[PDB]
Amino acid sequence: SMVAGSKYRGEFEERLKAVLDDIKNSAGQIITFIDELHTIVGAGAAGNMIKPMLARGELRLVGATTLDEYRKHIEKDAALERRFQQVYVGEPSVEDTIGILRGLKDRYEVHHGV
Amino acid sequence: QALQKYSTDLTARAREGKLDPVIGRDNEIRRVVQVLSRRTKNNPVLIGEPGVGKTAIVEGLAQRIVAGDVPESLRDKTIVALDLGSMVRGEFEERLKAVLDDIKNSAGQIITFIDELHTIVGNMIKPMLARGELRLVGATTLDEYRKHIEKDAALERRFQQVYVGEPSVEDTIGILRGLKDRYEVHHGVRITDSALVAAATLSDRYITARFLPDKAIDLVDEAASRLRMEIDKEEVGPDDIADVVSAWTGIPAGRLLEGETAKLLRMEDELGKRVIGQKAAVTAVSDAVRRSRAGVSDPNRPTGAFMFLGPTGVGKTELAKALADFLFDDERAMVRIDMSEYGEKHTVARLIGAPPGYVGYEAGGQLTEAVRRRPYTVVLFDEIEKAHPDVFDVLLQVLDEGRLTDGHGRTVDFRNTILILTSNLGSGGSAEQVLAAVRATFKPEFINRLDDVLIFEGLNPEELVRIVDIQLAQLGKRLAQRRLQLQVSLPAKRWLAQRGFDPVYGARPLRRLVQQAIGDQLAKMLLAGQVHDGDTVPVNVSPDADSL
Amino acid sequence: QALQKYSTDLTARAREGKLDPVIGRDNEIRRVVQVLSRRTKNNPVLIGEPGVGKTAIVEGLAQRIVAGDVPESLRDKTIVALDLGSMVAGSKYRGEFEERLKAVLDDIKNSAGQIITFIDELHTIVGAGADAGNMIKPMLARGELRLVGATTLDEYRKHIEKDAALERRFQQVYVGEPSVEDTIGILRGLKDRYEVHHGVRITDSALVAAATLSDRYITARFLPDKAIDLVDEAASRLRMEIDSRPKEEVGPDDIADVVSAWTGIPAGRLLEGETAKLLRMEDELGKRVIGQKAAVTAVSDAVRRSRAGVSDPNRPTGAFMFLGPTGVGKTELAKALADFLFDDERAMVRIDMSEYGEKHTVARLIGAPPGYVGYEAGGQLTEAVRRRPYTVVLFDEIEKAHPDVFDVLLQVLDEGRLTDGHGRTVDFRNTILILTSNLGSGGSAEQVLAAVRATFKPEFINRLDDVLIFEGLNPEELVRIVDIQLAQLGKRLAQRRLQLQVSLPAKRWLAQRGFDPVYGARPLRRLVQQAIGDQLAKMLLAGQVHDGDTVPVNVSPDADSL
Ligand SMILES: Nc1ncnc2c1ncn2[C@@H]1O[C@H](COP(=O)(O)OP(=O)(O)OP(O)(O)=S)[C@@H](O)[C@H]1O
Ligand SMILES: Nc1ncnc2c1ncn2[C@@H]1O[C@H](COP(=O)(O)OP(=O)(O)OP(O)(O)=S)[C@@H](O)[C@H]1O
Ligand SMILES: Nc1ncnc2c1ncn2[C@@H]1O[C@H](COP(=O)(O)OP(=O)(O)O)[C@@H](O)[C@H]1O
Ligand SMILES: Nc1ncnc2c1ncn2[C@@H]1O[C@H](COP(=O)(O)OP(=O)(O)O)[C@@H](O)[C@H]1O
Repeated sequence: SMVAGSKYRGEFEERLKAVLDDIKNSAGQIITFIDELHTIVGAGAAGNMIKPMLARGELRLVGATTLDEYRKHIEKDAALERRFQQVYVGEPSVEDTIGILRGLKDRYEVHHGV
Repeated sequence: QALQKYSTDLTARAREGKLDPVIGRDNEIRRVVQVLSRRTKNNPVLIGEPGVGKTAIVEGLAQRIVAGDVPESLRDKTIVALDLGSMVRGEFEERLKAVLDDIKNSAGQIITFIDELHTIVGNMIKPMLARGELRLVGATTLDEYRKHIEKDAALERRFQQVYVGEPSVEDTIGILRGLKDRYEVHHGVRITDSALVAAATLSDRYITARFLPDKAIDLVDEAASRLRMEIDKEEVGPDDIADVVSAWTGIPAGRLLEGETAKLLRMEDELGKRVIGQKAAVTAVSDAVRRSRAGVSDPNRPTGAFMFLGPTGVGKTELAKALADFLFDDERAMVRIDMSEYGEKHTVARLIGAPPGYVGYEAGGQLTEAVRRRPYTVVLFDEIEKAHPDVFDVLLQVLDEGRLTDGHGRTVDFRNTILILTSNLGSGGSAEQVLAAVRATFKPEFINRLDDVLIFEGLNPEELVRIVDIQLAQLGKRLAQRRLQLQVSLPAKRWLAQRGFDPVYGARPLRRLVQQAIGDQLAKMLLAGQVHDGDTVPVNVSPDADSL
Repeated sequence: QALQKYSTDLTARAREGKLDPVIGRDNEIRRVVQVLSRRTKNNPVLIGEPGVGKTAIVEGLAQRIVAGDVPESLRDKTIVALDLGSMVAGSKYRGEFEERLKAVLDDIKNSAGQIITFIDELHTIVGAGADAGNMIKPMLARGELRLVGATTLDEYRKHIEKDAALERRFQQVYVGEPSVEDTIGILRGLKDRYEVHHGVRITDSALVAAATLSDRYITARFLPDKAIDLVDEAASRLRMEIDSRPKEEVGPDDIADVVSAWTGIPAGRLLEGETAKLLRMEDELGKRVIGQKAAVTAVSDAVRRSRAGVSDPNRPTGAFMFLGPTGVGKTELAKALADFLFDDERAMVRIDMSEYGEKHTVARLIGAPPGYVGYEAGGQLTEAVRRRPYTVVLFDEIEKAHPDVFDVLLQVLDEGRLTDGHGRTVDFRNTILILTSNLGSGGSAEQVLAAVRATFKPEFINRLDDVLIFEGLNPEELVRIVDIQLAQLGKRLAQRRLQLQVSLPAKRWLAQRGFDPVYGARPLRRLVQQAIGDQLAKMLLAGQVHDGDTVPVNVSPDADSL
């Protein structure tokens, strides 16, 4: 919805500048979170006007992407990886899945009345 | 002032101290220096496996440069590594144009270092490299050299190959004891000095995927790492290393030490755990194989060349499988060749190979091809007694020198294998008629070169039930998906033992008989009804069959 | 403005002196000029083996143009060196390289005819298609661009000659490699850039030594270049020695040192220390082989003559065949020589002759012709001698191979030549050939010679040197080979501190036993094993004998006991 309507030759640039400066106003409070942060590689005509802001550490920018996709869009440019810290996530096992399902089998009962 | 925005540095980062020590391997540095201080071919490439220390070598050259040991010809220089992840189209090439033009406009001491150049090699660097305004310290793998830089290059004629080999355990321990102070800022413990040598000599033996200098870092750097969870006992040791090495290799922590007396005197009823009875043969073979681990005989001979014969279906092959998986840690380490078709001279060469250009050549010889790979196998010779009298000439120089040449021209090493000449002649007489038949059918010179010629014997009905119980346990492992057991009766066991003897084949029909009745009958049971999960399923003997 | 971000300028690079003094090769420059100064289709191509001076010709032409030494219609032509790789780098679209090349072609043809072109390695001109390297075929056969080229004789007919409409517009200028005297002249001309790149001095004697040596021993490269590597490497090594490390010039000994260290050959001029060992060579070799004094002398004189500088330089260093009774020491002498010459036992290339009873089995040491099963592999012997061209070759027991295998090495002997499937020749010019036999086996010096003359043909005996007859084993010195075997067993018993105290009557009995007069000293090894090693392993595994036990032996009349 940031690039939804923007066609007057500077609109998306100034819009992203404004929202980023809004992020930088309140320091520490707001933890940004972009899902599928590989999409910001292009999306301009972002990605390059967020790097200098990230060189200040003010924004937190927790993210999430798939492993194979990380080394296709993000790991094309090395100036991005210098400010990224990968935390691998493993899939749960059978016992953990049984526990999770035991914890979740109360919402489907109120959804479907059985 | 144009590339720092996009690349790293190993010269300015050397004045800071972020580099680790450079201890050891001082010949390769001088070789690289004298190769780079040339007029032609003045750019070396380091050729070695991964994790051997190429980056260590180049950063050590940089660390020597920063203090000043090189001649003035390459003094007051600076070196930079190339970040290959920055390129990998349209970017692998445009960024390459940009960086090469940056180096051109640097015009001097910007000596580079490309890691894994076998991925970059392709020709746009040749018109700039032949002009001589940049140097290229390379690093890659030998096998990727013969593939890319020998064909895809067209520039191989201006690359020197500086060879880097993995260090030994002694200088590995040296590097380890050199890099122990920096392990007080990331982890804080009192690292012991015996831990380092233990980790080195242990990683060397069993770990195979990695190589020495870096392989000793997935060690104790792991032991000092996984001793951190106990702050939410400050001395690491050989136990705190073995506990992770065993969990790594999946082998239980029993063989952590004593690989010369344990697993050698332990050659006992643990063999009998696999083969039931035949204690005389077990002891004879164990003594013969442990005699060869002394070091008094000539090193060019098989580890054990004994044979044995008698009746079939008693455990001849089973003793072989047990010896194989005990002595070589693998059950599928046998080469069972069948000497029943080698009854002609035009079929003798089928096990050695054929010359380069005739029918069976790429298939290789039937004997040597299985030994070129995994030279730690036992080689069974089924039905040797009826082989044509020309394979004996081959196995003569086999058990005379641990050498043999296949059709390709290669030379195979036999001096650490175990030969077995299974035969079935006789089997009726107690001890003497089989010896007479041996002396009549075999060349008495060959048997003199052979080791013990021990004989097998029949099986006792009391211990025969143990094998039936082994098969019943094998089956019981399978019907656990329904959580069933078997309440087995002694008349049933003895009935199975009598109906699976057939003294012309031995214990061959057990795998079929025990399977058929029990499995299929109880499967029909579970399918129809009258049995559910957790049942006991008692089994007894009907007048003829064994009802459940 | 296009042919300046995609092109260098060789002419303007020659004015700065940033080129090399091309020496000689006048016919090639003359033909390049007279082909470059015609009316239509004036495109020359410099063909030749790799490293024979193809680019140096163009550099010399550039220097000649700068100096004003060309015909009248070649003044101030500013030859330009394109790089077609920097135009196909960034282009992932429809019609990008087409524009990038059309701009250059238009800027060439816009000026007058003084933009003489130079595309090095023009076998890369057929790519970038998808109609590429094909837009210039109109301007080629019209004398619009000159296009001086250069490519390898092998890469020519692999990439270009499949485009017979494109190779019609090129005139092939063949460039062959020079001779030794021409290389000496080139080096004399070039012995000024290295003397200033390194702070050392170089001698004409060293230059001549390099030019002469690199032609005889480095037999897989060509010779304007294989001789400058030696000079450069020797200068670099001597500089690294002279400076920064705790006769100030390179001479004719450092070049030989480089040629010896690299490619592993004792070529040189017999420095000190080797001569001592070569004088004390027969007496030393006689320590591992006892007797045969009439056959050690010939083998030793062969190597002494070879490394003394007096031998036919294009022929093997020795082709001895020695035969005689069984178990006398033929292969043992062969192995002793291989050990004394290389300090290693596996260095020799031993092939048997019991597996070659059949005619078709010769393809193992030759190879296979094109279009057959094993063809990229090659031949066993050829590959084994391509690398390590200094070993000795043992043709063990060459009597069983039937008379068709002899004809193969009939020209290995007397020339040192052998070809494989790929048609490449390998030279056995500095390897000692040795082939044993057992023909005769009982006769005198006139009965076994008849057997040789009957089993071989006159064109085969004529190739090889002295036919040595090994003499029998003299009942006296038999104790010494027993001492040899005992010392070998003792050296084997080194991982422990074990010693031995073998008695004189025990030695006498061990020598008398296992010495069958028809089988020489064959059973002695097995006899020593049976009578020592089994009992020692028993007494070492059953306790009661630990390490350091210098235990003796006795006669024990029937069988040798502890
Ligand atoms: N006539 C000559 N005068 C002086 N130096 C020469 C002469 N011919 C060759 N050289 C030198 O010998 C070496 C041979 O290099 P080049 O001939 O340039 O390689 P090349 O001929 O391009 O072969 P390739 O296959 O392209 S590497 C260079 O150092 C040349 O300077
Ligand atoms: N003069 C000798 N000096 C030392 N060892 C000798 C001598 N003659 C024979 N031997 C030993 O005899 C054994 C076999 O010698 P070989 O050279 O293999 O026999 P051979 O000369 O090849 O004869 P054949 O016909 O080929 S079996 C080795 O253990 C040698 O050490
Ligand atoms: N002589 C040495 N001195 C200090 N560290 C060494 C030495 N040899 C090896 N190492 C260590 O071993 C590791 C090997 O890693 P590296 O050389 O990057 O792998 P690669 O062989 O793929 O370049 C390095 O982290 C280095 O610290
Ligand atoms: N002593 C024994 N210990 C364990 N299993 C045995 C024994 N004797 C026979 N068997 C079983 O009986 C079968 C006999 O088959 P096999 O070993 O091929 O016979 P042979 O060795 O005579 O060729 C094997 O599957 C084996 O599991």
